[PDB]
Amino acid sequence: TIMLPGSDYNHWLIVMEFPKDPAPSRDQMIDTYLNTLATVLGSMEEAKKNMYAFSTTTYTGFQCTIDEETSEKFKGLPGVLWVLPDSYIDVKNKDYGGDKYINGEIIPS
Amino acid sequence: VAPTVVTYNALIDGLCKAGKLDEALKLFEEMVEKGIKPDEFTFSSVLKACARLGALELGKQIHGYVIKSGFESNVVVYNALIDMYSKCGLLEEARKVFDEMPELTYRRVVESYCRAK
Repeated sequence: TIMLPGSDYNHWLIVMEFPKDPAPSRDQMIDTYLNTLATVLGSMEEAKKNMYAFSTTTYTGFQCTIDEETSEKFKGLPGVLWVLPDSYIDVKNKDYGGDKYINGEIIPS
Repeated sequence: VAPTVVTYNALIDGLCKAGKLDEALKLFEEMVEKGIKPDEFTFSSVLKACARLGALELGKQIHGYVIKSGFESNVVVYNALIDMYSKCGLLEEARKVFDEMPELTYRRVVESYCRAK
């Protein structure tokens, strides 16, 4: 009955863990988010359309519009640490936070 | 600490102590809905309420919220996350939080899991 604002189980936070020998660049992390999402959805086009936010600093993960059954497919994939229902960080603005991704366009938070 | 956060934390804690766990979670939901910023004591109390209710879904939502809010490194919050996962029957998830932290023994994590099963 109780759920965080914005948590509708159609928005998902996928937190990844990256190597340290070497640590990947920011761009490599973003490419990894999209490649992982594309593996699950079936195309890079669909991955770019459904990744709406990400971070490479505060956290190293991405946020995407997928259903709950599709979110389960990320568990066990290389580098996937957490698969968690997303929630607003700014409730008034219905903002899920992170750097924004608009079908290929990166807008820093 | 902000007086309204003090107030919500104390009410949430009081409801938890009274065994009124659903009411504590309702207050926490309102806190977030109204834009009042939870702190590590808020998260600790509400994750304990989730652990005692078996409210794993809200616990996972809070986990995502904590990750994004920079509480990734907080000992009070990660202890509460471990307790929530272990009492909700997910030892492997509790282990992953445990391994993220820089005391708490894994023996205590396993004991909490086993005693809740």
